[PDB]
Amino acid sequence: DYQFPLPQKNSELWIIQKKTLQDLSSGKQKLDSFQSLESILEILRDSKNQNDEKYFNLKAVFEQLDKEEQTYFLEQFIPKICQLVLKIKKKQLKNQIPKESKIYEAAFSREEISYYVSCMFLCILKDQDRKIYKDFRLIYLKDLVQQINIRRQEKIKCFYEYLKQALDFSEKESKEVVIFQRINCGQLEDYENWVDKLKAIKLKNVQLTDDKLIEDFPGTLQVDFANCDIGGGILGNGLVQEEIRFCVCPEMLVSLLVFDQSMEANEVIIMKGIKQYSDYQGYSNSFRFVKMGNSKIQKQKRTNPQTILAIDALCFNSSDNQFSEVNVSRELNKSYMGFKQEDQLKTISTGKWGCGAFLGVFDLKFAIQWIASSRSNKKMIICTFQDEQTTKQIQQVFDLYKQKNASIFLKLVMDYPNSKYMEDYTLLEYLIELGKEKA
Ligand SMILES: O=C(O)CCN1C(=O)/C(=C2/C(=O)N(Cc3c(Cl)cccc3Cl)c3ccc(Cl)cc32)SC1=S
Repeated sequence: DYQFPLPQKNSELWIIQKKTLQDLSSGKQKLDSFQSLESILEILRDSKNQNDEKYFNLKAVFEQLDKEEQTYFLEQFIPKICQLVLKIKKKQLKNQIPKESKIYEAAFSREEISYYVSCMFLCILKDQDRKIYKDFRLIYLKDLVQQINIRRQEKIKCFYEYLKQALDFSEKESKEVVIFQRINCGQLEDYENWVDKLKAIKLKNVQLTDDKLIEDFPGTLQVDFANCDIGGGILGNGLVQEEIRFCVCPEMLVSLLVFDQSMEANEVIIMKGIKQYSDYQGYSNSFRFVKMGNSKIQKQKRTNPQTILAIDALCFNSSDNQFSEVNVSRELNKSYMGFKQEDQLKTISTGKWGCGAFLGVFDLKFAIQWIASSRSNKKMIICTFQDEQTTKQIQQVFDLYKQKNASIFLKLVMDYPNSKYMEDYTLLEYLIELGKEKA
């Protein structure tokens, strides 16, 4: 049972750190410049050396602030977050791999979570014996590629926005519980086993949306298209679906602190009580932090906690056969083991799961999720992210196969690769051709 070392674990260094924290917390030490901050950090990281690039991205965010907020940042914000670190009572966090069919759950107060994100902000979360860190140091660090520095800078804005809001927490809000769950789901079923089990199952409802994002659907089981290492490149260069979600909902960062080990094929992660703190536009290189507004919808995102299912798709290469009975049954397991969780959340909010850098064919990832949600006895919302052609296709397929038998459906899908249509039909087109052929 692995335990992630909090700063106090190293009492030697903790002496120095603590000294410096209350030093700033009190107003004893006052920061006049960003240069001052940098030496603060170098101390807290216990680092001999020091060049300017180490904090190039942090600096860049700092300098985009107005003179008033730069003042605020150095005189008020940093000291206040040092105080949050000082409120920490734990010296390590537990990373347990649940036994078969059991759950490792870890719960925190909303404020406690802010204490830990503060540690990440001040680059003091590391396991020296493993030479593993879990804070913002790479993000702060200058990269050779400007786009990458922008992504880092943008992530920094999100975490800062979040931190500012964590300081203004009402007594009530700071006590609310956030919950992380590593869930072992037991025996993996194989292809034949699946085909059998689905004979009893009918395809359930699916809704398409061109222009909405997953988090626009509060009160659903919201999917994070996760890496097997939860968080993916959140602490580095990553800025696609999973990392973006961590960016706008930074409480998720703590999952990094308890779920060190890769998810196993029969594992899923659930995060409850997660609120959204930033808005954004774009994706990857175009991703930009956008301060959250005042509208009805914005107030809700900020104040209404959501529940999130993190499941990791297979990472394919270009030669892999995604339609193999082994690969399919694997994705059926993962999604269904995930979707069947939180049975009071009867709608799954999902989308192009594993179809980006993971090279998944979306037509098939759709079919698998539909089968999984159906078996789960849940409705599904699919976000196609402005893919007009796919939207049209999936709609048609839904109209042809809703309420139809899921086992017949699966077999239909599994024959595509062999079928005649394999050459100049996509999977969805092939399904349409066979759905229209019935007349
Ligand atoms: O498995 C994955 O990490 C990626 C799944 N995937 C997306 O999430 C895609 C997005 C996308 O094209 N876009 C751009 C986009 C936006 Cl911002 C708004 C409306 C439509 C689109 Cl396409 C995304 C924007 C936000 C989020 Cl969270 C995801 C996407 S494309 C794709 S494949």
